[PDB]
Amino acid sequence: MTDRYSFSLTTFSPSGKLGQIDYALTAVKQGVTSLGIKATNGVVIATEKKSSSPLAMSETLSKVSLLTPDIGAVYSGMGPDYRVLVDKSRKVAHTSYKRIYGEYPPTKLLVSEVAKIMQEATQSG
Amino acid sequence: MDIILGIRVQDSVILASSKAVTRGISVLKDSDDKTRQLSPHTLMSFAGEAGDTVQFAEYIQANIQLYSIREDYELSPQAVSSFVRQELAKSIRSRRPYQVNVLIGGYDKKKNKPELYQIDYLGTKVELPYGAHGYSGFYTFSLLDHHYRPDMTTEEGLDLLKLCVQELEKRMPMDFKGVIVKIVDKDGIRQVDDF
Amino acid sequence: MDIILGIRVQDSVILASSKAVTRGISVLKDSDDKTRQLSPHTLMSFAGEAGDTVQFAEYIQANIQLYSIREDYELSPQAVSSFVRQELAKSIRSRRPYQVNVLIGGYDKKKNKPELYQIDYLGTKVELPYGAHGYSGFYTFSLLDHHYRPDMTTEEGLDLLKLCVQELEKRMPMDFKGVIVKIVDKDGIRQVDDF
Amino acid sequence: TSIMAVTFKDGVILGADSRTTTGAYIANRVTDKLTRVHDKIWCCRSGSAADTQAIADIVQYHLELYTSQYGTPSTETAASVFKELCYENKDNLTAGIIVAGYDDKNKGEVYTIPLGGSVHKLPYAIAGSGSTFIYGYCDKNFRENMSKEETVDFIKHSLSQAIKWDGSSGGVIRMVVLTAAGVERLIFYPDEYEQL
Amino acid sequence: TSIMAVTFKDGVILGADSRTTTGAYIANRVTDKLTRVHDKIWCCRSGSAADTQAIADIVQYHLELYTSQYGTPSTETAASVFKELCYENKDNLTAGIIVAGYDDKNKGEVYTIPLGGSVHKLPYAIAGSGSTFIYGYCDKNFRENMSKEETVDFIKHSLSQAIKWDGSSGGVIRMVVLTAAGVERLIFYPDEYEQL
Amino acid sequence: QFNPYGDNGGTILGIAGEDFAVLAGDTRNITDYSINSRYEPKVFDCGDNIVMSANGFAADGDALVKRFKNSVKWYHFDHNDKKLSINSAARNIQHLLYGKRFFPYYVHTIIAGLDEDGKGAVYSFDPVGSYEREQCRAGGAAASLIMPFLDNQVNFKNQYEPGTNGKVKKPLKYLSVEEVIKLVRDSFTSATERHIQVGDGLEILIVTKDGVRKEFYELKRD
Amino acid sequence: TTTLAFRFQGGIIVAVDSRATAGNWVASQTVKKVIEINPFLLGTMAGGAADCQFWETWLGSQCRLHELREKERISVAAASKILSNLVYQYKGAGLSMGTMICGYTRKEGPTIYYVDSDGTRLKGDIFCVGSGQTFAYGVLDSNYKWDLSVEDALYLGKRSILAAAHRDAYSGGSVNLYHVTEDGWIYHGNHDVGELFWKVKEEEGSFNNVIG
Amino acid sequence: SDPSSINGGIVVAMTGKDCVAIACDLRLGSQSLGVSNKFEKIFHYGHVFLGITGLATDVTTLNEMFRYKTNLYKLKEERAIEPETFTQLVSSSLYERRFGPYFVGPVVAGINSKSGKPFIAGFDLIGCIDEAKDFIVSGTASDQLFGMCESLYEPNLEPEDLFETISQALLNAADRDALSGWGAVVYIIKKDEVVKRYLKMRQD
Amino acid sequence: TTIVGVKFNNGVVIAADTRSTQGPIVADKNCAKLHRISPKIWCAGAGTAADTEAVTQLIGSNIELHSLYTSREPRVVSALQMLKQHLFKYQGHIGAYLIVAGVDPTGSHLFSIHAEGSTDVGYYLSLGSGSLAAMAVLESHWKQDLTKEEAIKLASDAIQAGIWNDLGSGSNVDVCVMEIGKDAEYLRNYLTPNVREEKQKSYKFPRGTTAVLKESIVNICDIQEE
Amino acid sequence: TQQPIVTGTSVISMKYDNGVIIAADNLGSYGSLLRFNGVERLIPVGDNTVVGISGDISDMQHIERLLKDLVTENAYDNPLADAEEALEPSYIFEYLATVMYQRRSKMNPLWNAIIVAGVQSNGDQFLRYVNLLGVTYSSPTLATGFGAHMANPLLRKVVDRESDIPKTTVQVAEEAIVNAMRVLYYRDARSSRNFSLAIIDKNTGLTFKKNLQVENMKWDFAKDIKGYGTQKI
Ligand SMILES: [Mg+2]
Ligand SMILES: [Mg+2]
Ligand SMILES: [Mg+2]
Ligand SMILES: [Mg+2]
Ligand SMILES: [Mg+2]
Ligand SMILES: [Mg+2]
Repeated sequence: MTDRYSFSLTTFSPSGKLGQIDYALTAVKQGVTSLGIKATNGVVIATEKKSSSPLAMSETLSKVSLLTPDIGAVYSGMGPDYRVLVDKSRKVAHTSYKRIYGEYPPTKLLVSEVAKIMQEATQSG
Repeated sequence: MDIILGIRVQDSVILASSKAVTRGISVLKDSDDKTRQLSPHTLMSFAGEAGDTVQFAEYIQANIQLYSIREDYELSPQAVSSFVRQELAKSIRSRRPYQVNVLIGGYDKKKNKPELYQIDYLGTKVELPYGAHGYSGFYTFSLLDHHYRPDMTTEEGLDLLKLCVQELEKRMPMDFKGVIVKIVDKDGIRQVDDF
Repeated sequence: MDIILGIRVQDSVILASSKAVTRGISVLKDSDDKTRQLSPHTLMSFAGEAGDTVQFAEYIQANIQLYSIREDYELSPQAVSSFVRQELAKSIRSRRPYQVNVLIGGYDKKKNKPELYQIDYLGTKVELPYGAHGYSGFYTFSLLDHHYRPDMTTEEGLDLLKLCVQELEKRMPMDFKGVIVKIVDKDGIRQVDDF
Repeated sequence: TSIMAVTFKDGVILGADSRTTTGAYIANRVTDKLTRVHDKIWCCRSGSAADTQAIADIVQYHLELYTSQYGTPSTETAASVFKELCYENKDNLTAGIIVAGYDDKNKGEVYTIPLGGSVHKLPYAIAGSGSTFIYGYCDKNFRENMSKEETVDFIKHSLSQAIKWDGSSGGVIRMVVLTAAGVERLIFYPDEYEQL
Repeated sequence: TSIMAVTFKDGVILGADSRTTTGAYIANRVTDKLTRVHDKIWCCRSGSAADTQAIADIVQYHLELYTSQYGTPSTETAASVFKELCYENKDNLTAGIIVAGYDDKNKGEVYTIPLGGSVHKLPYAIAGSGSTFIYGYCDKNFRENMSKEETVDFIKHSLSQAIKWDGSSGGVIRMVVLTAAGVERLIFYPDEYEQL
Repeated sequence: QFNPYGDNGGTILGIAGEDFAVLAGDTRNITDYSINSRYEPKVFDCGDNIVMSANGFAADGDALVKRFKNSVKWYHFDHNDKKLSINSAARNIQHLLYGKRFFPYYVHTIIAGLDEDGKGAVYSFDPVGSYEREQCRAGGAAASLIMPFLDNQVNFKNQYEPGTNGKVKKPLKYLSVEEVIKLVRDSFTSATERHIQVGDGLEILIVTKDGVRKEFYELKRD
Repeated sequence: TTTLAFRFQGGIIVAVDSRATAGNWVASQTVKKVIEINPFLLGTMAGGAADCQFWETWLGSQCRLHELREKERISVAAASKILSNLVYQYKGAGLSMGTMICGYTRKEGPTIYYVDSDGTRLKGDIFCVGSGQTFAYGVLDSNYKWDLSVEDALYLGKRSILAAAHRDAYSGGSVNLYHVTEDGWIYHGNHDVGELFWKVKEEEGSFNNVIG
Repeated sequence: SDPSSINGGIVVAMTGKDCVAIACDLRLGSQSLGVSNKFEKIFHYGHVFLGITGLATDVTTLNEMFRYKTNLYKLKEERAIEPETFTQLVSSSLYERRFGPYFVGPVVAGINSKSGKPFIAGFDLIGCIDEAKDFIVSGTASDQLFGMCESLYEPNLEPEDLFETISQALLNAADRDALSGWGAVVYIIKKDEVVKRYLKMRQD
Repeated sequence: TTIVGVKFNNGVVIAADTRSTQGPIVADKNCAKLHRISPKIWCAGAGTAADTEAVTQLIGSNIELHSLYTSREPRVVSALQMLKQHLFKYQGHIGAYLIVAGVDPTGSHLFSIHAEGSTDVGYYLSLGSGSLAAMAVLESHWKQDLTKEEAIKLASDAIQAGIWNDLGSGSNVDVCVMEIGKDAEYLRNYLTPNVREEKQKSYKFPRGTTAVLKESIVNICDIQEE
Repeated sequence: TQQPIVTGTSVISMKYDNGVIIAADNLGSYGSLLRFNGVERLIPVGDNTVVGISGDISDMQHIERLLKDLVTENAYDNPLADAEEALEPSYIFEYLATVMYQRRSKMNPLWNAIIVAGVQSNGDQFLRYVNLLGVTYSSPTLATGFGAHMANPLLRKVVDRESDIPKTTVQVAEEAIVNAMRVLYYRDARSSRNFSLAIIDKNTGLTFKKNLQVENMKWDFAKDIKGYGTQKI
């Protein structure tokens, strides 16, 4: 066994394109529409609960997730990828910030940490 | 080892270090030079546990010489002293700490100022007009407190240093076999061969 | 205290004793005479624990002087050394023993012979041509073994003694501040004031 | 601590006092020292409370995972898991555990695991600081194939004496009965057992 | 060591094992631990053999001199002399003594003198390393005003259990009966008491 | 192993005025984290216009005070009822303390009164009998909390006259008995706040030419 | 603690600091480390405060008894030896003492004996004892001459204690000066180190390392 | 031997009306030997001030460490760290050496730039936060400082009155400690001006 | 330190004194010993103060993440299990002695935990240097089926016993009440029976009393433009 | 220097309006072994004093004999031995306190903590403590060993200062003492259910109560307590 894939699966093509990133963006394009609007005294995020079956209880599937008491997230694209990113985002808000400064991270810095995780899946082996 | 003294005068730093090396019962050597040139205008004297002193001094020397070659530039005395302090501060929480106390005498060519730094084996750094390690300060500081002036010449510094060594030779129980004296100034490092 | 040497030559006994008195950190005195005249032709040098040395030496001196007055007679060096040994042999099994080592240099007027006795704090007595206490013998005995002759003059004894002291000053870590030298012969006891 | 387990005709009964001391201070006078590692496999704990709780929790985890894969474990299997933890970590543990359980095939069984991490299958077992005072009484009064009522009386009388003489033991006498019929908890208060 | 003294209707009986150990080696397997300090005042010894022999010899001397001057001493008086030696020299003694005696006025009496040199008058007393294992048994089985045969059985059964569990105890069970009728020595061998 | 010593806590304070002296002490007695008594007097009138307190190990403290009181009684018997002067009492206490040099009274002793010129006097002792006449001395648990405050507010240390900027010291003007008592009360109130062994009550003995007077004040009981 | 005493043309100068500490805690700044044995003899306090106070007052009593019996001033040699013989009896018991017994008689002239609790008795010209002794020795050794005036000798002793008070953490408070003559000692006042330091710094130009 | 009292020194911090004050002595020593009279123990990272007593090598190391961390904080957060946040950072940083600690007694002082609220805090060597309203003390003369502060302090002192109170608290505490003194510095901190004053004191 | 926990009809109450000490010196006179693990799970800590705080925040952090992961409100038994397994691993070197109380969908709970990892169940518990004084009060006045008001009264009375009788405890009483189907109410300084009396004197100095060598403005602002 | 072997635990006591109450259990422990169950640790001296002793029992028995001897000695050549020259509580205490301090000063202590409770000739309440170190103190409530930690807090709720003494009746005081003995039985591992209690009143004299028992104990709540955390059965 051992993970013997220690090389990048995303690489530059002759035209300068990173294929796997473009294809990931294509998967996002197929995803259900979600949006966000910023007001003076608040922000709203919204999406459609595209229920896969009417027998499915769509309340048990949360597309909009609390990351911190003052930060929320929504997505478009692959649901399972989102779910694990939410788990990592919630944890990193604690490990790399709240356990250090005794307060929740500002929106931009939590976003930065999530972005870093997504960047690494674009270069790591 | 035993006595290491330092004094910063107007235009130079003077380091005096004892010549004796004693291994318990016998004095094995009476001409030991307890110093290393870290860079053309920076000198470090040292005293502490046997083996560790020279090992540490040469390790620092190698690192500063490496920096000098890489950048084609001589680090300031302040920068060198900070590097040395960190190494000792790192060392004190190691498995086996370096038991070494140092004085760093350097002439800063940018500021045109002599500088003397005293650092003990814990990584305790202080910039001083004059300094010592061990019991040396107990005998000499009362003389230095009295006579020291910041505008002293090199010759006056050497005379005050002689008075310090004379007091050490009178009241110290150990025979440290005199001192080697070195001067650090704008022209570099030189040894006073008659003291 | 520290170094005490003795050498018996043709017609005299020479005792050399260091001048330094060190109380831990500082050398409090550099002219201390570590000896007592027990009788006109008997001298005792001493070294050991502070206080006990002088207390013991003066106690012995008082006893020999008392004997001298009672009998109107000077005890032989052998008799004095036997008295001293017994006191130390008694002392070693006391509540608090005298921590004192002595050399007894005397000129026997009956036999017309110099005599040197070495006695340690346990009451271990030996008659010797030359002797020492502490570490003094470690540095000096190889020189004395080589150069010593039983027919040496007093001047030759002093020259050999100078060579011993020079070797001590070279290889000993402690500064004992030179030695006071005294000669015991048929005419009594005298001090060599330039050594 | 005074703890014991006794096999009888219909199965096995575990007994214990309820006193936990820190020096001479009683930190807890109503402690439950009879601990469930499986439905019909329980244990009595003595020694370090931290150690015996840690061990018991790990065993319960092991037997839960065993049950999910291989079905109900035997009392011998439970004792073996206890022993493995106690023996391999003997340098860092102060634990004296009695394991008691009811199978339908094997019926009532008692295993004692003293300090060293050895295992001893016995008709009955006594342990804890208070047990020293009742070796004579228990040896003289124990019989094999007693009834439920006789075994309850035997344990009640035994632990009564252990409590009487041992300052480290006291409070209530707790008991857990393990039979084919199920699991029954019993409790006996000072005013009851002190007059025996 | 396992020693005990028990008062009964007609007087008092002293009981003891016969094992004396140096570490795990049995230096003497037929020791007599029942010691006469006066005609009808005896004692059981536990702790340092050198100390308890030295003490007993001094007491016997004291009571002999007492008798010459003031007539027969009471059991209380004998216990007091034991206590005086044990208490005043507590720093240099390791002695645990049970004193038992028969007066006609007071009948059977038992006094125990533990390590500290305190005195305790009791209906019965147990001491020695083996006594720890029979506190439960003795407390449950002792009755006041037993017959001679009942008291012999009580001591025989008690010391049997003490011997069974204590490695420091063993050999024969010796007994000394103190009544108005006189002084009777009894001995019971392993083949007798081990099957009880 | 048997430890013949203990620590009963407590804090005492002696201040010498111009024609008076005060010796104050808290009334709390403790071992470890427990309170033995909320009111156990620690400062004693020993006769001849002398007040005394031996703070630290209370058994040694009681023993010393008892032996000194006894020494005052026998001084009267032996020397025609002569009044024991404060300086003579101080020297006498040195000998009581040094008598046990190799098994000391584990206490810090302070006595107060008036000298033979009628001026206020306070003497301070170490456990083995070294002593000195002093103007101001705190002893016991919270001594380190109180003394710096007294240096500042009694002796005006580090205080200079406004406008001169360090050139002229604040002059050492004499304090009245009412002024001293204010500083004593504030010293103990502050010590009570920050030291766990200080509290319950404050008893002050004031010595003048008229005799010995007592004042009591409540302290926080937590 | 810092105490010194030195012999010179005009007699003896005795100078001491005033600080007593219990660990890092400064117990007193007003301690008297010169014991006035009698009007002609002085002793210094170092080591144990009680041991020095008690036994040097006791020494004063013995000196008084001597001169009552012999109708003559006790010699410094005899006085110092009474103390050294006494402490030697107690050797091992744990006395702590390091003192200079100072006096000026007809037969001896100005005399100083270093007496010590392990039994040492040393005659000498300059002695310095305490935690700050090394600092005071430096100033003494470099400036000492036999032919010092009483004024200059007093200042030298004051300046040497100041040197120690500055550097040694366990020395300070104030400086006490004494001048011992043949007709008796003369007290030369208490000098607060805080005020003395700034005064000396300005007038002397020393302590340039310190900002004032 | 005891690492927290080899070098000596003290820090004290106080709150006033719309202001805070933090002060320290200047001594560095090797037990009895005085080594330096210019060893300042108060540092600042933006408008947040940190005093550190204890082992001098750790004082220097922690200053360098918090300069390191507050510089990265500022680059990422795009704003200066606040006293409340920095207090948590000091606590976190100390506790991460729980079983090999820095031998120090840190003290935080500052004014929150947004609320204007005065803030002080103290720590043990292992990170436990003491957030007092009135004052925080630290060092080899902490007992003396507690005694001075408890009696001298009163709430809502004006900046120039607070200066006198904290100065006298430090000076008199230091004069009863062998290992403290040799000069002193007092910082008077207001929302947008800070004044630093070196005090004249006895040099023994 | 004195901390107590008391079960009642429809919940649980915990209480604590507010004194923290270094040896015999009072470091903080109004310390907060009631820590929040989660909104309705609170605990009080005795022993090493940094450890009690650190272990609370760590488990509290992991409890929060667990709650988010499982979409369920945290349980006291989870906090208990995580605390004990952490403390056991460190063999009592983390000197945290806690009383853990709270409400969750399972009901109301009260546990104690010793630094070495052993736990305990009870209706009334106490920990700290003043635990014996507190337990004396609890053993004298506790009964089954206490009301909310009775439990608050009993808990604070137990803390008072510690405040007055234990030198390690003092100042004020903090209380937190956790009732089923309600928000936990944290009552900071519920009792204040130790306010310092007014001092005899004001120690405000005249301005210019302190001697000053140098003055200077400290630049706290960043490098300026232009 | 020694070590205690057979020991007695807490002695507790308090003042009330007309006198004093003192109590102590009847156990003589041998380490963790509850060896002797009929040990009287309250020893009356005359009709005005009761001495309560904890710690080493062999030393207690020695002290008991000293007090017995003290009564004999006081009666010698004393026509007023049962009147004006009878032993006072204050005399008995001072004697014991002298002995305790002397013994600790010879490094051979009587390993005890002692409370002397009584009423003086003038009707004044006497209550004072002394231990193996010779340390003495007085308070409205006094207790030794565990009692100091658990009984005092309860007894101090009745008499918190000197002014509470005249407001406290003998019924309230005895009730408080009996409750404290129950609490100690719950929580002290070296205590027993059986105890003795003595009341010394200025009007009704010395009332000595033997063979008292701790009663009204709460144990029922134990039945609901299961496991140590997660266990439900
Ligand atoms: Mg373990
Ligand atoms: Mg023996
Ligand atoms: Mg056997
Ligand atoms: Mg309290
Ligand atoms: Mg100083
Ligand atoms: Mg200072």
